[PDB]
Order: sequence, then structure tokens, then C-alpha cells
Amino acid sequence: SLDAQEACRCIVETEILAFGYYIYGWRQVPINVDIIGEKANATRPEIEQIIVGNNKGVSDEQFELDLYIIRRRIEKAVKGEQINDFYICSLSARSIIYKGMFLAEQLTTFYPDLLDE
Amino acid sequence: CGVGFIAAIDGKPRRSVVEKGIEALKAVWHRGAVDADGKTGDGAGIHVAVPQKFFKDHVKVIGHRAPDNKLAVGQVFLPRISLDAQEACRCIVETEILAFGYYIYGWRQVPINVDIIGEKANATRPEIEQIIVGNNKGVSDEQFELDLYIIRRRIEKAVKGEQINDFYICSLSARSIIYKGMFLAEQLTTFYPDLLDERFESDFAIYHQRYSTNTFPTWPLAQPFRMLAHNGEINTVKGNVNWMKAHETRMEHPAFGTHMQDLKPVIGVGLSDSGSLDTVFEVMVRAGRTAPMVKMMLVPQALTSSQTTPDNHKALIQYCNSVMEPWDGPAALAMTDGRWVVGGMDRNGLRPMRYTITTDGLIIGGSETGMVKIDETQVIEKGRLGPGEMIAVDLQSGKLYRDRELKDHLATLKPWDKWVQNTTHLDELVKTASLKGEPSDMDKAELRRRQQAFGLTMEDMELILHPMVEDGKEAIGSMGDDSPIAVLSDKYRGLHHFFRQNFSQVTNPPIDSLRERRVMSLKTRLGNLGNILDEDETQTRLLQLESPVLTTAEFRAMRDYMGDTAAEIDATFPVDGGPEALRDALRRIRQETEDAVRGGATHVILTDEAMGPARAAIPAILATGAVHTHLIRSNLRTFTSLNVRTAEGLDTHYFAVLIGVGATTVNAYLAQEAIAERHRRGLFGSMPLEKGMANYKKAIDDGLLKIMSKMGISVISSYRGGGNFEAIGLSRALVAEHFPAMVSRISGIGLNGIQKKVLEQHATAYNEEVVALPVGGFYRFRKSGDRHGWEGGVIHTLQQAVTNDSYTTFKKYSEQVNKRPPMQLRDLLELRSTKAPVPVDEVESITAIRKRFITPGMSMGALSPEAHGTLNVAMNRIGAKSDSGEGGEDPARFRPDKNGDNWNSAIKQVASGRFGVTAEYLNQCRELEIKVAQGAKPGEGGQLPGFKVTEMIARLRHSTPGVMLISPPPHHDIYSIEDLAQLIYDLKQINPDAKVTVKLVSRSGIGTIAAGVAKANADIILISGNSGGTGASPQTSIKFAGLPWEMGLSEVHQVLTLNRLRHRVRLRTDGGLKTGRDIVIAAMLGAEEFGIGTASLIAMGCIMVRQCHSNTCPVGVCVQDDKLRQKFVGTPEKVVNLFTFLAEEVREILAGLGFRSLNEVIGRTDLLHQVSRGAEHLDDLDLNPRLAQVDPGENARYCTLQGRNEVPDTLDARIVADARPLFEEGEKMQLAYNARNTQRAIGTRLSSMVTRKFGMFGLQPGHITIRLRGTAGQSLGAFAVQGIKLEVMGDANDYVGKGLSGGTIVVRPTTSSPLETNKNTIIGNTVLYGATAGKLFAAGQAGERFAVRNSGATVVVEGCGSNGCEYMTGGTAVILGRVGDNFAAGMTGGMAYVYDLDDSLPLYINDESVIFQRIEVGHYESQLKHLIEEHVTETQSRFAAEILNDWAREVTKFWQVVPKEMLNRLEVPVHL
Ligand SMILES: Cc1cc2nc3c(=O)[nH]c(=O)nc-3n(C[C@H](O)[C@H](O)[C@H](O)COP(=O)(O)O)c2cc1C
Ligand code: F3S
Repeated sequence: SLDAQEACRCIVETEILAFGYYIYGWRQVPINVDIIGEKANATRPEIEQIIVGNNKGVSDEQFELDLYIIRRRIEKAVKGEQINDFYICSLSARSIIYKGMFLAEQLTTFYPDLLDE
Repeated sequence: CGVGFIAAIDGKPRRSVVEKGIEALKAVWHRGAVDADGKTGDGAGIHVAVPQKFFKDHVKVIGHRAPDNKLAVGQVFLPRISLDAQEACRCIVETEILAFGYYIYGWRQVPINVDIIGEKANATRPEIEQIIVGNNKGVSDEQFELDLYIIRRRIEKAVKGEQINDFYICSLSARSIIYKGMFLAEQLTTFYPDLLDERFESDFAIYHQRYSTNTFPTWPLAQPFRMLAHNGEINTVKGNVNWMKAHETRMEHPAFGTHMQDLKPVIGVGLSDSGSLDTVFEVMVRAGRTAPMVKMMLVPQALTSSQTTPDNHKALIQYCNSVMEPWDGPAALAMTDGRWVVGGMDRNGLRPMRYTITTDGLIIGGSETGMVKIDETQVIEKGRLGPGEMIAVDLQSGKLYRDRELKDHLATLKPWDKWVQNTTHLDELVKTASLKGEPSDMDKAELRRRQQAFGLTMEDMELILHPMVEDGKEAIGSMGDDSPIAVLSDKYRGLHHFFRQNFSQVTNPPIDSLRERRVMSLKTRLGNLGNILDEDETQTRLLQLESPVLTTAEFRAMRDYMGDTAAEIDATFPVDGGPEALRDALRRIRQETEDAVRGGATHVILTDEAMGPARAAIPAILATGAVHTHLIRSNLRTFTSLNVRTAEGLDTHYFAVLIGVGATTVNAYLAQEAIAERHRRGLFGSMPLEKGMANYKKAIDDGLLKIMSKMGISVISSYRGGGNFEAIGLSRALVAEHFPAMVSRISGIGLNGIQKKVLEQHATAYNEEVVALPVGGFYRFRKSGDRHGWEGGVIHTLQQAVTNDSYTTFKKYSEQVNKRPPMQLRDLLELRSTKAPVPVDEVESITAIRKRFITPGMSMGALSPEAHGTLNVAMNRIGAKSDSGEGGEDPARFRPDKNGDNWNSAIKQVASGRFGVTAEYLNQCRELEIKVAQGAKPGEGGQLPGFKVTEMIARLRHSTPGVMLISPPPHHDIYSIEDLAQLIYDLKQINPDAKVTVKLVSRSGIGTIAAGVAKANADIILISGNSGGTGASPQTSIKFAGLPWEMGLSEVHQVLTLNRLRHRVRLRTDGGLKTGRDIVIAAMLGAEEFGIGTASLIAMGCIMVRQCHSNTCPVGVCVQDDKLRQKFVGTPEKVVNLFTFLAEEVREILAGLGFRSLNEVIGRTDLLHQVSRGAEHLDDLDLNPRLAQVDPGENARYCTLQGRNEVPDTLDARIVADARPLFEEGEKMQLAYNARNTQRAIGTRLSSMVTRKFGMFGLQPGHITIRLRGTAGQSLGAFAVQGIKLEVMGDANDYVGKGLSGGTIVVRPTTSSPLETNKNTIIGNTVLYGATAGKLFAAGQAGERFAVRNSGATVVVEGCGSNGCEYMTGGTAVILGRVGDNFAAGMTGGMAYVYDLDDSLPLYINDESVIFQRIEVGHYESQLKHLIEEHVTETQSRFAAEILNDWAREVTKFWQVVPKEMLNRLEVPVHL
């Protein structure tokens, strides 16, 4: 549906801006659904990325701390409204996670981003 | 699609009830959504009584002892994938039942058969089980049902606690059970073999089947519900839920006790409208009231101020409307308490409901009068349900209450008349307020300084104010809106420009308001909210106002009455506070409001009265939004009211949004001061000040009713605080935090931008030395004002490029127009490829690209005949398609000219007025088009001034010369998607070669509507935007309604691709298309065809005067004069050259990008990027929701089918196989057949063959005649031409004789029927809709809206219903009986005769535009005599026979009704 996406986006944006950080925007990850089977495709979620930058000039340490706190608060708030199939695979300034329900050898085909230089 | 209910009158269980319910369910397969699978349904269900003996024998066999009391059985849906969810839910249920003390007998697994279910309806199939609980404490049935309900609610809450998914309880009671699922209607007894048993006997049964808009079934969403079943669609649910959120915090009843606590969030999550309504209904019933009382309290009757009801019902309706907010919308309800069984209708009576009593003490009601086969010699009475009516059956005592009897029996429970007298009006309070305390007027300089602070120009006072004060009506504009959107503009646009209004496509009908204004109320009540579960005199003691808008004197009187209990709050913030002054002011006011309400205050007055040179004013919308939301979230909105004093309210769009946000009353004092100042200068003439204020208030109320009627809401109480607007260009955080329920698909400015704009305007007004207001350009261009789309340089350069026929000039034009700062959404996106360019000679030729352009519809009433013909000739010369639009077309233009120039049009429209729609008008086209809503004025009908109608137009539209013609906003044929499918079937039957196009308007939620219409066999969808032109419409509907097509097109494309439906339909867009870049962007978005419109008018000579409504256009494009039509300068070569240039531009761009065909670029969204205007504006528009790419799969990204979507064959096929001598030798024929309700549009394809062979008037009357025996389907004999005679023995369902075109239809009961032919309904609703010729004789009563938009037909019927002969235009109508209320509303041509024995016509008629007298001319007597003689001859009636017998004494019992405009034009005068 097209409400759950909008509701989750509103929740995330209200909960990030409550701390004072600056949101640069959303990005839709390029994928290729040609390699996924059927039963692994009926429950495929919409994958997106949100880019937030630190403008308060805080250290990395406090920055990671508030990012974790924001993730937990977003999880609780979304669970409040009993919205199903919502997940956060990472929210940090140090590391990223690319995961899915495909075969091992077909990881670089589903996510062409990792083929970059 | 449909509801139905069967009831045994005496009250004894029996098997026939149940099987007849099954039989009725087995015959509703024609209205459902056909599927290529044959197994996939969309929901079905039945609701019966509990078969005690079945389960008692089950328990006996199991090994227990059968108790003496009744059993209780609960049907549950448990998850199926894992084995924990089942066990966890079982543990929860068993722990929660045993906490009360009842005994559990065990679980049972229902036998099912999954062989009939489709695939997608099987991947979400839950595990169905039953739990058997018995009562051992010996409690009564009443307490037992109460604890069962409480246990159900507690189980629901506990299971939701653990976030367990796919758990549902279809029933838990000792009285009734529910069998429902996601299968087809006819396959219900195959999936559930239990119902095939011999012991399933009952005394009542309800059945329902639905028609969903999407293709993802969810089992817990199938009706009937627990103590409710609904057909239709509810309008106001975003406002009723918000008011329930305030009603919950005070309600309590001693029947529940402490347990009341787990029923506080009564309306949970994951429900539709029919679920929330059902929950509220069940809660209100389980607390003491009865089903009729709750039905009256939730869906009340229309409180009309006429003497046609006893005052008892008036007092009862006053109480009911005072205690609760109505739940509006088209609704046919069939509900059941534990004792009563009620069938009811909504306020307007849109859906149909027909019932029947048999001699076996059996009542059968439903949507169609032929569902259950019943021998004709067993009936006692047939009937219907008018607007607001209801029929009840009491099973305990076994009685049947009709409408009036039930009202009488209900109006005696409590002394309503003595209770209502507690109401206090303000009219008396302002009358008795002596004429003292007159305030001194504000100074001119102060007024101008305050007006400058908000950005009011002199054009806001000379254009949109002056007509309000003088005329009492509202301003009018006549061209599209090319103004930039609010966020991209650069001047000070008020916050009320960011909110677009709402309307209703096919799923809901808009409510017309110029004719049935009697059902729309603007009542406002202060001191109203309280406990909704009580009954006492203190509930009706409040203050009542007759309009939510108050003047200054009325405000001072109401403030007198309030006095020592109110609390005033300022709404100003210091200009020098800093970068976060507005947020702090919001915080402060929303804290003071709560701190004052808790202190005993009952009335809050939010005013910006303290605005000065150092304090800027908070935008009133934001203030009232924050305050109302906070009061709702703190459980205090139920205590107080909310009054707003604003200084910016000047237009009818301000008050709309303020009342939609949550304000109770609104006071606009600066506008009144401006009115007074303009009056003291002697500008209005000789009218007093109070007359001007009254005219202004009347115009405001009329505009408010217009805005409220675009959506389908008829009462202001249910519209307030619901917020049916939509914000475009506001941050998601701001909207989701301060406003109740609005969607912002793209974020915009936050609080900093609003603060900057406000501070800038305040500084400009209060530090700069004002002498006069700026001229301002918003509706007309002025050099000092804003920018516009079409202006002088670009128009002159386009006309030069088109006239001289040179391409480089056209590239200069495109270069000029593609260089201004951004003005629309499609200006920020950017093309970017990654391939290498290819040469220009390799791309498609101009031919195959030009055949992708069409011209939108422009009626002949607006345009001049020469321009219309020029467009039709130019568009046919290049091989493309043109459009004729509404208003019909000239028959004489139906043959190619001997210049070769073909003046015909390849696309015909079916407007909602049906002004020229005949049988030949639909067989002279290649491709049809249904118009639901227009781009400029959505949710409204086209207009045509009274002087624009000449002889040519009056003859072309079958109307009266010199008469204003306003089309009805609703459709009278399309009240829901099933009616849309029926109309599409009709159109595809009448013309066997054309396609059907649906025209929508871009807004939110259009995706589901598009996925729904695609299942109705429509093959072309058209998406218009808010930037389209028009002929004549109010300015508020032009500037503040609709959305850019960039949103709607992408939404429809994504939703259609998601449901695997994109490969069946085509997409077409128009609105604001000027260059080739725009066309390439639209093609990337998903469209395949393109409409141009306004630009074409500029190629022919139009120069954007914006005076089309004045009939004085200089060049002569849209004018009905002769002296001005002689100035036309258009020629087809101009349009041809324009299209050639526009196509070769697309060729240029495609060759430069790297492709060779438009088919390789359609849908490829990833070729578009977003760049923002820079780091100096900071508008956070994120168009990523607009650029999302849904992967198709194996299918392509466009239409890949040949021809139109195919349709089944009705009975007509056999007729065409039988009447071959008629078509080949041309001889008389005579056929006989058996009709059934599963056969639609009987006699339409035959009419098509006859029209193609001989024409409309080529056959003598009665050449081919058919005799049907049985119950006819819907649209019987639609579009029948002269020479065809249908004779039905039985009855017809609906839309009989729709668009009659000269035929003849006769309906009579069976010769062996023991019925009074003048007291039983024989035909349903909307009879003779837009007919132009023929005759129709019926031997019974008709339904509602009888003979609407009649133009030339002649009808003789023995009765009528409400809203009969509404907006009739020509012909004669004889009604030998009683009429309904609001008869002959908007009638403007023809004549009517009523046979009045009750002498009660002056109480029902709408004596506004028609006059009623008695027959005084023998010429008009011979007419009636011959009509009744023909009636008696055909139908062999007995009532009319004995009327004709006693002619001399009954001729003096007839009223003759004649329009006022037909007084100077009749052939002989009506007087002596
Ligand atoms: C003078 C005029 C008359 C129109 N008449 C109709 C009409 O009768 N029916 C209709 O559906 N649309 C009518 N339209 C709207 C067009 O069909 C189309 O939606 C609009 O012209 C597109 O705007 P555009 O030219 O800016 O692209 C009319 C528009 C104009 C300017
Ligand atoms: S604005 Fe209208 S009056 Fe004529 S010149 Fe254009 S059609």
C-alpha cells in the first residue's frame, strides 16, 4: 500500500528532526528482481536509504550515541501503530549492511552498487 | 455486489429461510467483478441464527451432557503458517474465557474445501475454527450476551498486545453465527458444506457480497459484520473517528461497570468505514438502546421545515441530531439486534432497496426484486424504501413495522417535545440586545496598514469582494489557472494557498446543492459534547447558531451570553524574538490553552486583536490547528468550544479550511470594516449597510455549502475538524504534528520559511510608508504582480511561428518559454541519459508521432460553431483524433464534405447532463469517453449563461431558448463502481466497435480508483490536472481545487503496475502541455497519448482575454453573437503546423537523448533527476515518491492488446439470431421470451442494428415487438429507437428506459396477480434519464428521481417518489397518484399533471420555478384524455379505466404544473 510508506517516512522525519540534525534526502537503491525466486518475492520490501548529516559539530562519539537512540525511538514509535513489515538494517556514520534473501553468489547482481569503484 | 435480508414475520425457525438466503446469494454473479480465473472472488458472507440442535448433538456425540440453556459458539480465524501463533492464541482465548467462570466444551475444526478458491485468495487463507462455550452459572441471556461482548473485546486487546498477526473473531454470541470468506457468491455452499445440513433452520438471514477496488484480498475484511451489513460507501470517516476520540473520554454506563475500562479505544486499527460504523453501532446497542433507535441516532432523517410530518418526529430528529454527529454517505443498511431486524436507507436515498411480503409470513428485501423466485400468486405487497425510511421486524412478538408506524411507535418512549424546549437560540439574543455599544470605526490609515500586512491588493476588493456585496452571489472566471504553485512563487502567498480541496470520483457521488438544498444543514451548537450513553433533559441544553460564520454584532451578543466563563488567548509573536519566535509562540499558546481549560473555562476565543508594529500575527490556520490537535490529544476538546477572530478572512476558501481544521465559529472583522469603509464612500448606490452585510453572509454560506458539497457531506457538524483538504508543499513533520489527517507526498517549507515570509511582509507593511495598496496580479496579469504561464511575448511569438509557418520561429518560442524561473513541478526535473546520440533521420517519422496527439473536449455552447468545426476539420486531416465534448453535435455534419474536409469528430462525450445523447449520436464515432470530473472545476458541472443559448443551441440540446443551463454535479447513473460497470456495459452494447474512456482528475487516492475502474472493463484512462481551462466557473474552484498531473499520473502508473493491470489499459494526460520537453517528460512518467487544448486555441487566434463568459470575445472564438463571429480568423493549416512543430521537437529531443521510438522511453523513470533551485531558497521538495520505479515483471510497460476488452452476451444475441427477416426482407416480427434479473440491457444491440440499417425514425411504431415474461434486469430498453416495442409482464429493476430515443416500453403486472396496481412499486429508481423521444406506460409506482432530465419523452405512471421530475426539460408526465417531497425541482420546460385526491400537492411541490393551477382549457383536456385512453388501451389498467369512466367529476381533481419560463412561449395561453 501507499500509506505505510508515507506513514513510516513521516515518523522517521519527525523523529530525526526532534534532535536537530539535517536531512539531506532519500535515495532509492537500484535493484534487479530478475534473480529472486517466487516465494522470496511475495514478501520483498521496499529498500530505501536516508542521508543525514551532522551540522551541530558534535564528536563522532555523541553522534553515534544519538543515532542509536533515534533508531530505538523510531522502532518503538512505529511499533506503536502496529505497522507491519518495517525494518532498519543500519543507521550509523561508520558502517553499512547489504543483506537479503537471494543466493550467495548472486549478491553483486541484486545490488549493483557494490560493483562501483 | 449487494445486501439482502429474509425474515419470518411470525418468528418461528424454519429451513426455508436459510435455503432461500442461499438461493438469493446464488444469483448476484452479474454485478460482481468477472475474472479470467473463475475462482477468485472479492468477499461474500451470510449471517444466520445459531442451530442449537446441531451443536447439541455434536456435544452429545462427543461424550458430554447437553445443557438446558442455549449454547454459545465463537468462530475464529487463527494464523496458518506457524504452529506457535495457533497455540498462543488458543492459550489467550482459554485464559480469558475461564476468568469469568464459564465452561468450555471444546474446539471444532470447520470442514472446508479449498478446491474452489483461487491462488491469491489462498496464500492468505487463515485457519478457521469454532469454540463451544456453555453457560453454567444460570445467568440470563441478557447478562450472558454482555459478558460475551466484554470477553471478545478483552481477547482482542490481549492478542493485539503481543503483536500477533492475522487473528480475527467473526462472531462470539449465543444468538447468531456468521459464515464469510473470500470466495465467489455462488460457491458459498461448496466451501462450507455445513450449511447443506438439514438442521440449519433459522428465523432470519442476512447476506452480502462486495466489489473491491484492488486485487489483494484480506479475509477479515469480508461482510456481513456482527450486527451490521452495509452497501455503499461512507464519506465522513476521517472526521467521525476524530470526534469519537473526544467522545470516548466522558462516556460510561452502569451496565458495563469497571470493565468499561477496556472499551476506551472503541475504534481500533485496521478497519474500514463499515468496520468502524459497525463497532460504534454494536457499542451503542449493547448499552440499552434498540436497533431502530441507534439507526436513527447515527444515520438520521433530513430535518426539513415543512408541515408534512407530525411535530413528534421533528422533535425526535432534533434530539437525535443534537446528541450525535451523523455518518453521511450512500448507505443501504440491513442490521439486526438480538430481537429486531431493521432495513434502512441514508439521508439522500442513493442506493436502491426493494422488499416483498408473501402469504407465508415472510418478508424478503434486497437490492433487486428478482433474486428469489416466488410465484406471483403468493405476494401481498411490494414496496421500496425512500430517503431516510426504514422497515423493522420484531421477532419477539412477531410484528412488522413500516416507516410511519415505526416512527409513531418510537416517538412515544420519552417526552421529546418537553425536552427540546431547553434549546436557546441566538437570534432572540441578538434581537433583544438593545441597539447600544456601537463601536467607533477604524481609521483609514490603520485599515490600510493592517491590510498591507497580510498582502491584500485592490483587485481583491474590486473583483472578488464587490460582487459579493452587490449581488449576493460569487465571482466567476473563465480560463485555466497558470499561476505558479505556492512554494515556487516569490511573493507573499497566504498559508491558505497550500491547501487544495477534495472531491469524489466514481466511488462516491457529489451532492448537487442548487436543487436539493433542503437536506443540507449548517447548524452549529455550543455546549453540546457530553456523555453519549445517556437519556435526560440536560443533554439538550445548549446554544444554537444557524450559521458558523458570525458578524461583529452577533459576536458581541454571543460574547455577552458567554461572559464570565470564557477565556481569550492572543496569537501574536514578537518580531524581534529571534530565529525561533514562531515555534515558541506556538508552544506558549498551546500551553496556556490547556492551563486555562483545566481551570474551569468552557469557551476559548483565539484572537490576533493585539497585532502591532512590534508583534507579528500568527497565521490563524496554524494557531487553530495546533490548539485543536493539542486539545484532542489531552482529552479536553470535549469540554470547550473554539472561536477564532481572524483579520485575513476575505474569500470563501478561508472559512472552509478554518472550519475543516476544527474551529467552531469564525469571526472576520477586517472584511466587515472594509465593507463599511467602501459603503461610506457611496460605492454601492442606495443600499443600506445591513442589507450589504446580509448579502455578504448569504454569499458566504452559499459558497461554504458549495465547498462542502463537492465531497458528498450534507451537514457541517460531521465536516468540522475532519480536515478533508490536502497540503502540497508543506513539511511532513509540520503536517503530521499540527494537523489531524492530511498527506504531504512531497515535503516543503518548515517553520523557518513561514516565519521569514511573515516577518518580511510585516516589516514591509509597518516600516515602509504606505499611501495605497498595490494593484496586484493574481487573476489578471499586472507588471507589478506575479509571473504567469501564457503572456504577451510568448503568445505573439507562437502566433507568428504558426502563421508564417517557419520552424526556427517555433524554436525561438520554445527557447523563450523554457528559460523562466521554475513555475511548475515538471520544471525541476532534468533529463540525463548514458547512451550515445543517434542522428535525426533514424528516429520515427512525424506521422506516427503526430497520431499520438489529440484535442480535448470543448463544448459548442462555449466555443463558436466556426472554431469547433475548424478544430474538427484540422484534427481529421492529419489522421489524429478530435473531441466534441458535451453539448451534442450537428447531425448534418455527419457526412464528409466535397472539399474532402471531414467535419465529424472521432470522440464523443457522455456528460452528466446528457444534453444531446441519442442513439445516432453514439453510433457515429470510433471511440467513446465518459467524463466524471473536469480539470478546472472538479466535483462540479459545466455552466452556460442565459443569453448564450440561441435557437441553434436550444435545438441542438433540446432545451428552452434564453435559459441558463447548469449541469448536475452528480451523475444520477453512477453512484458506485458497480453502476460504473453497468454503464460501461451499456455503452459497449449500444456501440459494438468503440472503446470506453474514463476521465478523472489528479488527486491523492486516485490509484485505488484507477485499479478499480480497470476491473470494470475500461480500456483508456485520462488524467487531467488542475491547470486546465474552462468555459465558466467560480474563481475558488479554479485556483483552489485539483492537483498537478505529475502526481496523479505517476500514482496511477505505479498502482496499475503493482496490480498486474497496466498491460490492459492506456494512459492519456493533458493540462499545461506547451512544448516537446513537456511531452517527453510526460511520456517518461507513463502516458502514451497527449492532449493539448489551450495552445490550440492560441494557434487559431485566441489572445487570452479571459472573457469567455461575457459572450463578447473580440477575436470571435468563444461567442454566440453574429457581429463578433464575423471576426474569426482561424484556419486548419495553423493547427496542422503547430502539431507538426510540436512533434518534430520531440523527434529532436529523442535523437539527442539516444532512442529511436517513444515505446522505448515510456515508463523509464530512471532517466529523470531532481535538481533544486539552490542554497538560497531551502524548499525541501523531495520528488522521490514521484520517481519510484516498480518493476513490471514479464509484461511490458504499455498496452499490448488488440481491440477493446471483450464483454459477455445478454439475451439480445438470441434475438439477433431470430429476427433475420426483419433485417433482410424488412417485414414485421413478433417474439416472446422469459426474462430474468441476470440479464442486463435487454433490447439495446437490436436497437444498434436497427439504427445502422434504417435509422432512428425509419420504421413505423410497433414494427418489431417483444413480450418478456418475468423480472427484467437493469437498463431495460436503454437507447431504444422508434419501431421497437417491449412489453414486460412482471417488473423492471432500475434505469428502465434510460436515454429513450423514440421506442416504446410497457410494464404491467401479471393477469393472475392479486395486487392493487396503484399501490405497489413496479419500476425502480432513475426512470427515463435523459430521454428525447418515445413513450413509457407503467401500471404501478416509480422509485426516486422519476423522469430526471427528460427532454421529449411521454410517460404515464400510477405513482411517483421523492425528487420526481427533477430538472425536466421537455415532454409530458402524467402521475395518477401521490408524489414525493421536493417535486418538480429545477424544472424549466414541459408540463405535468397530478391527480390529487389527498389535496396535498402544495405541501410537496417546490414552488420556485414552476406554477401549479387547475385545468381551464379544453385543448389541454383532450391531451390528458387521449393520454389516459392510450394508457388504458396498452396496459389494460383498472384504476385509469374507472378514472376515464368518471371523467366529468374527476377532471376537476387534476393539478397542472407549468414552468415559469414556458409562460410566454406556449402555443395557446394557459389562462382565459
Ligand atoms: C473553452 C473551454 C471549454 C471546455 N469545455 C469542456 C467540456 O465541455 N467538457 C470537458 O470535459 N472539458 C472541457 N474543457 C477542458 C478541456 O477538455 C481540457 O481539460 C483542457 O482544455 C486542458 O487544458 P489545457 O489546454 O491547458 O491543456 C474545456 C476547456 C476550455 C478552455
Ligand atoms: S480568453 Fe476567451 S474571450 Fe476569446 S480570446 Fe481567448 S477564448
